[PDB]
Amino acid sequence: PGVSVRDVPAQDFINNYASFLQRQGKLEVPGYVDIVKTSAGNELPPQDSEGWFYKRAASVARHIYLRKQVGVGKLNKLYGGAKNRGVRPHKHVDASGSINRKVLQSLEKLGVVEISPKGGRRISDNGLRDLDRIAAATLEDEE
Amino acid sequence: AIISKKRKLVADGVFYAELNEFFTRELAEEGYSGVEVRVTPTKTEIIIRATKVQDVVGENGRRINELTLLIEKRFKYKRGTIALYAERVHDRGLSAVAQAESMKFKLLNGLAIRRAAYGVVRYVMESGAKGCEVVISGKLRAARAKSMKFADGFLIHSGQPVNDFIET
Amino acid sequence: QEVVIHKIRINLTSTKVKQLENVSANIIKNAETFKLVKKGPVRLPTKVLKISTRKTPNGEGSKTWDTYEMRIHKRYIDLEAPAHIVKRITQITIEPGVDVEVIIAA
Amino acid sequence: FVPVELATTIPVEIQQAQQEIKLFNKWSFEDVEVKDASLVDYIQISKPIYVAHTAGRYANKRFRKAQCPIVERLTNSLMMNGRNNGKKLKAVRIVKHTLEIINVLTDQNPLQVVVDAIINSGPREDTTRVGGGGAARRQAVDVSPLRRVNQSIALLTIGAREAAFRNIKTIAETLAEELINAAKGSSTSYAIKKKDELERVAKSNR
Amino acid sequence: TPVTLAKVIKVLGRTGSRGGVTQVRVEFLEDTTRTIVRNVKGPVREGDILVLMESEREARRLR
Amino acid sequence: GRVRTKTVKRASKALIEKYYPKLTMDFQTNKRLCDEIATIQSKRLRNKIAGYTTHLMKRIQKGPV
Amino acid sequence: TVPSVQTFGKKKSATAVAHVKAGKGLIKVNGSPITLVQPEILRFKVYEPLLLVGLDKFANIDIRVKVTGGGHVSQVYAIRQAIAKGLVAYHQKFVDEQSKNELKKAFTSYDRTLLIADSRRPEPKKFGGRGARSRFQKSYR
Amino acid sequence: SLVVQEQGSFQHILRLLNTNVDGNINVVYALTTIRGVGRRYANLVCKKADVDLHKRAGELTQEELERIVQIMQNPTHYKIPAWFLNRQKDVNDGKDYHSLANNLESKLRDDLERLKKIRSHRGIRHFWGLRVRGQHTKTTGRRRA
Amino acid sequence: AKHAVVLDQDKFDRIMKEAPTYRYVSVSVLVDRFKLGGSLARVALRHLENEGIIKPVSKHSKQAIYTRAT
RNA sequence: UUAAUUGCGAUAACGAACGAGACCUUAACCUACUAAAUAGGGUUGCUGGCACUUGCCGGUUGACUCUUCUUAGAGGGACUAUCGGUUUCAAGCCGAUGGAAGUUUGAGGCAAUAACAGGUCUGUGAUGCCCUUAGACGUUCUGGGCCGCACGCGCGCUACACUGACGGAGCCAGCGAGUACAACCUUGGCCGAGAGGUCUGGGUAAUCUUGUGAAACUCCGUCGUGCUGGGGAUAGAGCAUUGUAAUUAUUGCUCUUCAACGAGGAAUUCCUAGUAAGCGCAAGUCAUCAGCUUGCGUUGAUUACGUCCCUGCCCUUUGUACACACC
Ligand SMILES: [Mg+2]
Ligand SMILES: [Mg+2]
Ligand SMILES: [Mg+2]
Ligand SMILES: [Mg+2]
Ligand SMILES: [Mg+2]
Ligand SMILES: [Mg+2]
Ligand SMILES: [Mg+2]
Ligand SMILES: [Mg+2]
Ligand SMILES: [Mg+2]
Ligand SMILES: [Mg+2]
Ligand SMILES: [Mg+2]
Repeated sequence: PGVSVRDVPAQDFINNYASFLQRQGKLEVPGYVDIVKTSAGNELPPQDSEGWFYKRAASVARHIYLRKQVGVGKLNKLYGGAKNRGVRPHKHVDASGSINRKVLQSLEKLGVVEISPKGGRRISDNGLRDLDRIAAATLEDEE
Repeated sequence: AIISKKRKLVADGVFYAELNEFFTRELAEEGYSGVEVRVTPTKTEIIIRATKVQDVVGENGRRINELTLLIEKRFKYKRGTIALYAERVHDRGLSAVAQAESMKFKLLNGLAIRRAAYGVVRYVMESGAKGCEVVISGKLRAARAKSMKFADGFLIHSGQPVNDFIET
Repeated sequence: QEVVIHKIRINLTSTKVKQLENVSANIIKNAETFKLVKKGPVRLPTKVLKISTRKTPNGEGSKTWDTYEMRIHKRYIDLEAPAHIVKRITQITIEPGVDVEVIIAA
Repeated sequence: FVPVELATTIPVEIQQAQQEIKLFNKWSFEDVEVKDASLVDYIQISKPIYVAHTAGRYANKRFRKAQCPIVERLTNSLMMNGRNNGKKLKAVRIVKHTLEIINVLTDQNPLQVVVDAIINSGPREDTTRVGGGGAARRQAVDVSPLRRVNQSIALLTIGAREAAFRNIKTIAETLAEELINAAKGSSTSYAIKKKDELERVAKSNR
Repeated sequence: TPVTLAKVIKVLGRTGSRGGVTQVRVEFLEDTTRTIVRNVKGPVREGDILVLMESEREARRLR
Repeated sequence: GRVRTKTVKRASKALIEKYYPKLTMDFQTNKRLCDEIATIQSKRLRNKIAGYTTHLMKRIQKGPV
Repeated sequence: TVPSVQTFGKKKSATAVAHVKAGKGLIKVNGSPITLVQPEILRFKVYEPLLLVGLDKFANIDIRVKVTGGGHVSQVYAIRQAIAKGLVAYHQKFVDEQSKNELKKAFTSYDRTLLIADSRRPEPKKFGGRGARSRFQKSYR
Repeated sequence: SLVVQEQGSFQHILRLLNTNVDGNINVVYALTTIRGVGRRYANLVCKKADVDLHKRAGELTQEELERIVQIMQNPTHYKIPAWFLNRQKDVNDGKDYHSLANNLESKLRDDLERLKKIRSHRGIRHFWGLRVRGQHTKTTGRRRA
Repeated sequence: AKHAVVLDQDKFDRIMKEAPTYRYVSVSVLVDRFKLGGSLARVALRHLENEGIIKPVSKHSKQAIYTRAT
């Protein structure tokens, strides 16, 4: 046999990663938690509020696993969306700049993210271990 | 220069289209038709088709050497890289613009407008056209405007066989 | 004595296709006579230039439009060949209209 | 029977509901015979398909709309209104839940209730406006027979959307109830009442 | 409700002042060989079947 | 709305006139037979000619016309 | 060296390239397996070609796909058409033709295109309107 | 998370800051009901109280209400960045401040007066009862205040 | 307002007595018995899947159907 | 019959041209060619992690090779093809089979005769003649003004929510476009809740921006049908950015304000398939502004596949004190 990351669906993975981060509690805090919009178009901050950021960095981690060299802006642009701009139509604008940077900076210290050449960030050795274990753990919950 | 490929080729087309309209206005007396601008390395062959070729040349480098320097001062070039050659037209009747400037002159000079058209049509049929037309408009006598139409043979208006065949 | 291969790329960009394709055929046929290692006539995507414009001057009557566009045919013929053989293939194989051009620097 | 080991592991529940029987999404597609000519060879359960979604070049010839599955026509009619125009994915989800409601509702195959609903809600005779000098006299004309199918399909989902507007009762909960009321000929639903309204309008103009 | 189950033999052209109606001759299923030309609202093909309340009442071309 | 044009029907009438032989019922043969003889500029037009020639051959089997 | 085919698949403008191989039975897409896809309701539409023919054909045949262009439900249909051809191209190449006919017979009876490359490309949104056919809104009041 | 066990029935309204805090519902959306609070500010305030947003909070503890009210009164003392405010930058050289109740509607009426005193192109248009921010009312809105 | 939003212990007890032996179980069908509002019913549906008692059929956000434990 | 004066056919007409068609451009098919480290894959090197057997995912322009996808040349391919009825067993139409394509294959591009007192003298050193021609109606600066509002219509956008809203999470496009004499697109890194700064690059462009990981969508939660968390208008204050200059908010962002409006009367617009409808992108104008627009791709139905009932047009016969032609 052979265990892998993808066999676990992304919804259940990020939840299992979030719970994994809550068990440690050493992912770190940015300093703007629940005094923050998250997306520059978004009338209400995160509803889960407390926690939340652990689901966020898990999401950035699995995106950086899947892709070659993802930076800040590409995350912003990915995680952005539709402004309820008014009686005018919608537009796309990239999500909050700093928060995603604080997600990345925190993931660098833990050892999930590694700095890549050319432009952006890639994955560490010890980051890949936790990804695979969390994948193995969620597969056991399904069985 | 260097500019982008897509901006150079549009600036070349403009440059040509400027030159084209200059030589329409400047070489009216000479009976000019069209330019064929070739752009090789170092030299660029700006060929100019016209009826009265001896008038375009002048007296062995005179009018062409005025115009070469004019093209250089418009578009920043140096002497040597631009070279003018005034050639004859292979059958003048087939080219529409040549006939246009002849009809232009015949009206300007003083001639019967109807017969001016009929004479130029007969010339075009003699040269070797499957068909032809002349529309002349405005006020050919009287105050109120008219069009007047003088033609011969098969005239295709529609389809692509138009850009290929009919010189307008 | 030299045999110093600089790796030269040839640029062929133009509007007309039947000239361009004939020009591109002429260079590879010269490469076959001079017998060089070369990548074939590579064909890059055609940048179509779309000037949208209302047909009218006055902006009155019905609202009609003309997409006045320009075809462009960007091609490449990469040579693994010396400087002197490139100087030959620049001198010959020159047609009107098509923009022959050399990069020369790998 | 016989769960074959593929490298990309498939769940045990999915591997069972495969191969041996030509099922629907999870449960079987068989049975659901109409026993009422006109609607046979148009309300086609005879064509077995596993999901209520196709590309389906049915809108081209003329009678290719008949060969389309009845479940897709329900997702298709559920797409009405500009808020929900396009978006089959949502409608397929809604069609999934209506059938799950009917499976819970007194057992029974849910496609039977879907088809039994369409049969009752199809009008027999419908009036069309004739000129006839000037006044608005309406001759009773016979309906035939995709038009009965097509009008019933809309009539059903109109009963759903009318109930759905300003309501807890989810479009699937409404539609399933409309199908249930149309299966057990009750005349409480919008599809049956509107069938009855025209019928009535057919008898008056004869 | 006494229903008469009817069946098509020939579509007798598209009729009516408006386009959405059709004259069609009908050989009904039970008790065959009693042909009646009755109108039709929707799309039709030969061998189709018609559900209707009122059968024996022949219709004409609508003005 | 597939009614073949005049030139199609005019040529194909003049084609079968001059070449009843060299026209085997089926299309692809008659198609290649058309491009041999008559000097068509188009592809579609040539294919459409061949299309009528065939319909003339298939009538020819069921008596004259 | 091993017996392999590179079976493409297409819808609107989506493009899936299903490589097929010999082995245990991988059916992967961009690295991730068959089981995900992740429009979720149309998981079963990419299971359709597998269940029709049977899981037994995948004990030998090992598929792997890479999808580009289009949207979600298109790329599903791109994958889906890359899969159905994947088997037929393998059964045409390295297995009997009677099986490949039995595949095509099963595909044609339950034909939601699958083997047939889909025809429909978008009409240009020509002027005097919002879309292609859809005109503006004249007024004479 | 948990359905309301125990006797319950702990007051339907609930008055706060001379205004009606609606019973049941939620803190955030009972706060919006107060004249001067919105959705994003009230969600900011609920964080400092450490009450669940899932809870209905018409059955609140009295000490929790006193925290909330103090958070409304004082921005700078508590952890509020101080440009998340209703008013900011006002009087001569000093501090930002805001209100969220009867204090705010009075402050707005005082700022409306301040605009009327200065007689600005905004303030002149407030006197008319018309369109301040250069919006065209050639066609739109033929009823008005 | 049409009421049926107020939370009580008397209403808590009636929901538990009105739980077992019920074909349809969803957010709509609880509210159709003039019960606690949409989400309060939705929360009440969540408690009825704590330790069996009512088992699930669908799992969707708003389309959350359940049925009694047979 | 045809979409077509498109053809059969009957025939003082016969054979012709124009227009239609053909043509052209584009969008559809090629495991059949020619091609690629600016397009993508396979083995293998080094190398990251796993289960720990051989196996799985990778990351590297380390090698070697391939052209399915990709481009894009050159070709072909569809002809209503084959079969069936149906029709003077004609022109053709209708249904099955295969076939990428069976709606003129889809869409446009050009588009005749004759004109119209249509519109343009505000695109024009295109222009006749009346205007003017230094207190210029020339030019040029400087401030305004076109945007004002009792009120009429006309395109548009946002909504009147539970097929929802709001959070997260998942996360897939295509047309494009873009600076070296300027100041363009602007990744990557830090600062900032934002907007936006800054350093640095890459890119004159299948190479960098850019997989423009766009939106609507899909999943799990919060509210449940109350002018409610629907709906965002009006407002106040600040924080940004363009420009010499922003008040008559340029735009963006911040928090606050929470108005009208529970699907709209008489009327009438648009539409027959990858269309309508939704959704966003995109260039155009642009220093700065998108509710606009010409393009683009995503989601993708309903209902005909007819008829002359209305509307318009066209012929034809008929009438006509009309021919500046029903004003
Ligand atoms: Mg909105
Ligand atoms: Mg012609
Ligand atoms: Mg044409
Ligand atoms: Mg066409
Ligand atoms: Mg005029
Ligand atoms: Mg003038
Ligand atoms: Mg104006
Ligand atoms: Mg318009
Ligand atoms: Mg790009
Ligand atoms: Mg409100
Ligand atoms: Mg008209």
